[PDB]
Amino acid sequence: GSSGSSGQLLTLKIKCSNQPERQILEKQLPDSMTVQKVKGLLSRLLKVPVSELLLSYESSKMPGREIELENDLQPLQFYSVENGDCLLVRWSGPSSG
Repeated sequence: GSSGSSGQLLTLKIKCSNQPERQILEKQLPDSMTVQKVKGLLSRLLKVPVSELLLSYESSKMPGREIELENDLQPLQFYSVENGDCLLVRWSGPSSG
């Protein structure tokens, strides 16, 4: 790709919230990337629609607490997400409301 200076790539770990058994992987993405893109990238992987793809990162400073990213147009840096953090991919099937 480009790999320019603008925006740096963070190193986090992806782990399905509903599928704990599923081994953990590591993906490097530019803090600039919009939560939306991250969801669309995995959408084709887990065959899940970016809509049902609820991304939630765990802030080290505040353990035992996850932040459900509702805004997609917002980058990763917007949620104070820095290398080392943990990525949680959660999705629901049967709608309710």
